[PDB]
Amino acid sequence: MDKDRKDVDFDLIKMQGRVGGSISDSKLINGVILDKDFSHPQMPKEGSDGVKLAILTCPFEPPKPKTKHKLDISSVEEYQKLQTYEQDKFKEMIDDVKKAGADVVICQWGFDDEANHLLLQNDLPAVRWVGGQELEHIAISTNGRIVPRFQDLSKDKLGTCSRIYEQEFGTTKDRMLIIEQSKETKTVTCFVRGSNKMIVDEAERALHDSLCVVRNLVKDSRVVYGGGAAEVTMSLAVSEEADKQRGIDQYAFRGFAQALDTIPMTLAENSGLDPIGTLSTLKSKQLKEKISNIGVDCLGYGSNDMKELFVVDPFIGKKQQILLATQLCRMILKIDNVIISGK
Amino acid sequence: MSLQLLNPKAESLRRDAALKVNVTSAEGLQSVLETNLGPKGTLKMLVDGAGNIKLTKDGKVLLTEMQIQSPTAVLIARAAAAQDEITGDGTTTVVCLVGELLRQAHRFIQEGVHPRIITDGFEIARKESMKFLDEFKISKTNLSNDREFLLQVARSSLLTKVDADLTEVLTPIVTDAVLSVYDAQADNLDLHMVEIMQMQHLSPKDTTFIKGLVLDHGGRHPDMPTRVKNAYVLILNVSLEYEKTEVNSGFFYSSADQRDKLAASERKFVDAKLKKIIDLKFVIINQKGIDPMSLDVFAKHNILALRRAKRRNMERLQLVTGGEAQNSVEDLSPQILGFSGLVYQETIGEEKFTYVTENTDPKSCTILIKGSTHYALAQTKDAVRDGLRAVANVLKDKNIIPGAGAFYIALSRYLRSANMNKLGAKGKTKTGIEAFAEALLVIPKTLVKNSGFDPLDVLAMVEDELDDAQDSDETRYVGVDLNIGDSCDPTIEGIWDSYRVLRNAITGATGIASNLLLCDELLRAGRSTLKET
Amino acid sequence: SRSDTLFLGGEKISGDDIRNQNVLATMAVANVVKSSLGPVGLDKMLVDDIGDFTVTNDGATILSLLDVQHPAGKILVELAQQQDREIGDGTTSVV
Amino acid sequence: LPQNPNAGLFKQGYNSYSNADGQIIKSIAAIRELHQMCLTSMGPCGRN
Amino acid sequence: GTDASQGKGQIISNINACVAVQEALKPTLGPLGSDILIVTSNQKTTISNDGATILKLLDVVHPAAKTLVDISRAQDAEVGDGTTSVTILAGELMKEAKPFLEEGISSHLIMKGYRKAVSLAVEKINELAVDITSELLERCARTAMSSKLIHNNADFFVKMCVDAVLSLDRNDLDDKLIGIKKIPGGAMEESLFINGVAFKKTFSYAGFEQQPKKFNNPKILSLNVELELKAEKDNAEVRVEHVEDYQAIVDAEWQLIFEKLRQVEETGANIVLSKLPIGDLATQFFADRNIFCAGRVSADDMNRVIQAVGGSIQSTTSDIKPEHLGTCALFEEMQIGSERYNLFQGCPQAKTCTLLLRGGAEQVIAEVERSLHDAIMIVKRALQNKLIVAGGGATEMEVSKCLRDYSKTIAGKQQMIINAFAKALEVIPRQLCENAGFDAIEILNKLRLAH
Amino acid sequence: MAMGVQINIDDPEQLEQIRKREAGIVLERVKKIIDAGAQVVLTTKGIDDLCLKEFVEAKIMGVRRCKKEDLRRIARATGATLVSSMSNLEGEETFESSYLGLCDEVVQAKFSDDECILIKGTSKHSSSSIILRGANDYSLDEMERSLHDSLS
Ligand SMILES: Nc1ncnc2c1ncn2[C@@H]1O[C@H](COP(=O)(O)OP(=O)(O)O)[C@@H](O)[C@H]1O
Ligand SMILES: Nc1ncnc2c1ncn2[C@@H]1O[C@H](COP(=O)(O)OP(=O)(O)O)[C@H](O)[C@H]1O
Ligand code: BEF
Ligand code: BEF
Ligand code: BEF
Repeated sequence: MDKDRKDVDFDLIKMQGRVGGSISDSKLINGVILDKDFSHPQMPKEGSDGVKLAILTCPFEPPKPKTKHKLDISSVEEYQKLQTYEQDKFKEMIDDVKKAGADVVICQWGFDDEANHLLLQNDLPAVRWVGGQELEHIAISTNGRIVPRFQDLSKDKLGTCSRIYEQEFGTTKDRMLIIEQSKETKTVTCFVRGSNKMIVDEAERALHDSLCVVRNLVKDSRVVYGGGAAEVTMSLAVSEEADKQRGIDQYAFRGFAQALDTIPMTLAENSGLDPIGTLSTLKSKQLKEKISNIGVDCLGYGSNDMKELFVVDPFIGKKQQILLATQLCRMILKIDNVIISGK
Repeated sequence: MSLQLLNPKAESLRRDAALKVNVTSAEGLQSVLETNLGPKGTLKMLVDGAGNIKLTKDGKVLLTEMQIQSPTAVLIARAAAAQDEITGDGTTTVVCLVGELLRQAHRFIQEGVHPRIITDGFEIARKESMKFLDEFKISKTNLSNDREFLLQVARSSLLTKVDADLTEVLTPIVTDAVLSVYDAQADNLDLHMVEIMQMQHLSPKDTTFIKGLVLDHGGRHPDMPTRVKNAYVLILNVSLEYEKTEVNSGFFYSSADQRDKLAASERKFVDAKLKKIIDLKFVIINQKGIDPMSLDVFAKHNILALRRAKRRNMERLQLVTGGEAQNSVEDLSPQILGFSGLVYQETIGEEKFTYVTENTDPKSCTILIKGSTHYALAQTKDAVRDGLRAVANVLKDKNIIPGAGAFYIALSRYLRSANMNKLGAKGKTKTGIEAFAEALLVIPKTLVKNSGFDPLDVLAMVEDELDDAQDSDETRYVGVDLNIGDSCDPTIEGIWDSYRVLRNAITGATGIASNLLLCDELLRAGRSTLKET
Repeated sequence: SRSDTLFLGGEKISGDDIRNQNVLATMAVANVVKSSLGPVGLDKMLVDDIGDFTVTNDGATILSLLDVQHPAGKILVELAQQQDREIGDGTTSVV
Repeated sequence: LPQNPNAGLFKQGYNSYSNADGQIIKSIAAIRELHQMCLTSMGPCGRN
Repeated sequence: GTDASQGKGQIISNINACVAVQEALKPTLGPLGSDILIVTSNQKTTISNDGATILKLLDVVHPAAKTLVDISRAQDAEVGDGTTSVTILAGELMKEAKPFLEEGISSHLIMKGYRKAVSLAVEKINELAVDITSELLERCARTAMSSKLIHNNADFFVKMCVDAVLSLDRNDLDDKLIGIKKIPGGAMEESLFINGVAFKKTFSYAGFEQQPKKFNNPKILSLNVELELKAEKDNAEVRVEHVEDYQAIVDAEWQLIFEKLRQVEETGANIVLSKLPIGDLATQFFADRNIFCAGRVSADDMNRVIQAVGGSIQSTTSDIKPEHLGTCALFEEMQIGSERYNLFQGCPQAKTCTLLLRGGAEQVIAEVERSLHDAIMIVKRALQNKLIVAGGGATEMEVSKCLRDYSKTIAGKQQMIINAFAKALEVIPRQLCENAGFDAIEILNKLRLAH
Repeated sequence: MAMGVQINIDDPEQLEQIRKREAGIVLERVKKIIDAGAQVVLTTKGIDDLCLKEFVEAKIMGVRRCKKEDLRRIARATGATLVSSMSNLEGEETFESSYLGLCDEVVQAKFSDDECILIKGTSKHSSSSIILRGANDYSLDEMERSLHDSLS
């Protein structure tokens, strides 16, 4: 969204994880990555020196009709022809691929086996079974437009690139296709790594957080102070707006003082510090310095300034949380009776 | 030994016992739906055998979504639906009165008044009551066309539950929404012209409805118009995937690889049809999807292509941007046009969503309903649905009528009057008549007493009494104010209800009790072992 | 008690008990093959509960034939077969 | 279908015979079982 | 799930389980080793002394015990005579090597200590070496014959075996080209040894009995083809749009059948052996060529006749060649009484050697070949490796007194290992004496002095 | 027949005119390959009895259905080329002596009731195969474990 201004942003970023390695092994890819392996000696591979990709689409097998196909045989010579003629349609189709000069081919389904041989001596790492709905991402990435049908396969849709990589080193022997680099822009990918698969499905998770946190800044730029600091403010502010409120909404509102105190309390207690301790001392620093930077820092094992210690969270982070817990309580509080029966 | 049959596994709850099992359950469905009426009322969380959770206050919802084995009950549960269909609100009103009225029935039997004699009673009272309801009038068929108060009235209708507290914003959103599809419901075109998308975010407050249908589609190719500016559209429903003539054709190549010509033929036969569309005039929309090839042709011929537009949407798409859902383009374009408004696409709540910023002839519309929990929205849809149906039909029958109990006691006052002439004509049947009133009175008490607990205004005694003393005079006036706990005129207060609604709340009820009192016995033939379990 | 959720068949251990159950579960899969390593170490025989045997001193293959009940133990079995990918030897020791 | 080896000479209920050499190998081990358990017990620096 | 025994507490259960299996083989040794009638499943019932079959049809629960019973066949394949002995040695090898485990420092010091053993012992086992002429092999082939129920006719077999070995006939002789029919009845001395192949194949030519009983100078054609109306390999279907294309098709059938044998008789054939049966039509069209035809011959069988006759098996008769027909002297289908049997022998320089036996019941005969194999094989062992050892347990006692010598001449704590290996080899002859005692023990020290 | 390519005949009387033609095209390819060298043939799918006689008479060692993971490593050392389909460009039969390999000996050895074919010497000198030998499978297998774990 750079140079595009602030906007609600959806992640097109793709993070794929190989179970081999430790956390740190994972790295950003200056280009594209694909989960599918090469054609392997199926077949003859990576990486065509300088490369030119292709988003090949549709079937690739011997010309078969989407209607009833029955090449009946009545004579006694059309055998040779049928078998010879097939080698033609499946050859030409291949020839054109190289004709335009795109180095690589990419087909989702119904491809051909015999045709792989003709491809073998052509130096194109044909890759099959690539995500059926993805073609979108793959395109904007490798800059190569999608190619539907066989006649079109033009030199236009060729993905101007410089190298294709199919590595297998480093635990585990399992390999992944790397593509770099493409002239186009707007697509970024990262490959995760960690043992047990636990660390993958968690290092990955620990990103949809880091990432989303940033799109919180894109969706609504602003940052408060963490360490329960943001929460503490309410205990002070909201409390005053209750004294001069009178009626019954003084105790109800005082309830939001009784409430927000949890975040700092559990935050601090989860470290071993006295929930009473830091809280009390937060009340002071809160009233004294308008809770502007003060809070609880686990590292500091005390009560320093959240901002001073670079402890930052999006303004949406803690604001879109309250709005929920409240509108939620409402729902729950509206409940008076629970009965059961097949919906 | 006897047998004595009859048959085993069957039982005859007869006579008074039948009278019991009959009455004794009708009001069973009372304590269940008692909570729903009154802005001060509360909702119910329903679970099932599939481990699911529903927490909504609608009655058709708490009666259809219930398990019941006493005929009368299921019967009134049945009457609950009748409403939800023919009108948005009043299902809850239909039961509470249905039951309470039937409660007053099992009561006259303490006096020994034959049931047929009470059908006779309730019958007079029933029509005699609806009568005065007709007499109120107050319809805004004529200008001031604005009839904003009536729209305000639906909101008054939807007050309570969860949605009502927030606003006051819904009526404006529904009102406008209906007003677009207003002319639409009159035509027999259902409410399906309005679509509701759950993209939960923020609070049920932030939820809003954007002019110009929203759709969850594309744009399924990168080399495609992210947004279409001013461009015209085309609503279509032809086959793009099967790509087969509607004939029993089986291409058989007696030659060696003649398929190479046929497999290219049909692969081009689509290009021909594809070229008419290229022919006009730009974006394409079509129910049946567009296979990877054909759709990738538009993409290169500068034509944003939108596939898999659900039947609802294609009809909806016709409604907004006035288009014709025409497939055949071999004649194009006689009586075949597709107006449009800029079609910028915008994601909401992490979900892709294309909506048209600019458009014309909006006889339909989508309305997003953000929220806090999936459970919450499920209940907002019902609330919008209820109140959205009310307003809908009210625009079909302009007859208005004041809410808050006014309409009810107005019926009750007018009733007891003829009624207290009812004994005279002819005596005992009168009590039945008189009794009928007690019902419409009682629903109001339930509304505040047992349901309008707070603010602390709830007295069954005082409130009701205030209306009768202060309600005969106000003929259709003096309603209630379950907010402050006073008797205040609704009319100055925006307490406006639909005539159709508050009419049927009785028509149903009256028709229900009648056939129920006709019950002498009731029989059943077991189907499951036991099952006392 | 509780109510919490959800039983039966669904349970949870807390703090100490887990941190222990985890350590026990690890010393388990560990202490079995703690004899293997070192020249002074020996081999073992695993029975296919159908008579069939298999003599081996390899730690990786030996842990595979164990069955690895529990998350903590199987986690080590997973760490084992990682070592072969890095190297090929020392699976017996890494655990 | 068969087969089954009959019983050479019968007797009452059940009884256990033991060829002498075999028994000596077999019973000399039984003996040997309680040996390794009594070894560690004898002497001061031992075990209980 | 289950427990596990570890440490010495288990190390033992491994050893004593080993000794356990050998205990059931002590009787079997050459001298008076008595046959063991072992009833097995399904309904199998065998009887003999051949270790790798007396143990084979004997299942064992324990791991160690399962490793031993494996060495039995692990050995029989390699040489094929050390069946009974290898088990008896392997076992006793641990018994006299056990008390050096606990009293010994470790189980690994004993490992290295065993290498210096097998190395030295194999050496001493080479010192007592004899040279095979390659007639005189009949001298060694006698020994394999001697233990089992072949002694009664030790002579008759030794020849019947070195002869079968003699026919093939390659640097390496594969007994896969040496069939062994086993006819019941007659006399054990009636076990001829044809120089061709014997077949249970009844009166060939199932059409009629016309085909010759036997033919002098037969020119054979062995085929793997079907010799019957071939069906379209490519799934084809017929469409009779005509009115009488039905009769013409019916003809196309009998046609190809004739065209089939037509090009097969061109090789002047007078007898054909087809792996597959032949259609009655093609059974007649060639029958008029006075040529015999036997079908249903086994895949392996038509390979024995492939060397005997001399003709090469060929498919698709169209491309038949003169180098496919063979030269064998005769084919006479003599009846074995009630049951037929087609014999085929002769041909110069022919590898195949089918040695039909005789004697008693099918079971008696079995144990005959069972031990016959021990003979046939024992001669190849000596033929592929022309050198022999001083048997009678002498060779054993030798490496025993030799290692024993190395014992004292060793300075180390692992001395108690080499020792064990030695003491255990003395036991090899031990039973030889114990099987013919009393008594084995006194004679022991006798050999120690002599060696 | 190629699937989907049914065979319905008429009027002939030609069911035989192509029956053999089905086999002919097979042998025609078999010979086309045998005519370039054919000292030893190693397929992965396998040779047929009616197509072995042809590779047999020529005294060409043929192995029915080999390990695909092998014929690769083998061909990589003998300089040969593990051929996939017969056709090489169009139109081609085909085979070229430039496809065959370069070794010294192709002898089928023996190892106790079993025999395997070896391939000694190669154009590129990169071929190694260690054939263990011990008492029982119980050990000969574990001996390999120490191998796979030591080679690494
Ligand atoms: N704003 C209001 N204040 C007091 N009473 C109201 C108000 N709005 C509606 N009522 C009346 O209170 C009752 C309950 O609301 P209702 O429209 O019946 O919801 P539902 O029928 O779906 O349960 C009715 O008699 C109704 O008309
Ligand atoms: N009469 C004998 N005295 C001593 N050793 C013999 C005698 N006969 C054979 N042997 C040797 O002892 C060997 C070991 O026995 P083996 O052949 O394996 O089973 P078995 O002796 O029961 O047939 C051989 O039989 C043979 O080489
Ligand atoms: F029951 Be209503 F819809 F509130
Ligand atoms: F078993 Be070893 F460590 F590979
Ligand atoms: F067992 Be012996 F070799 F016949």
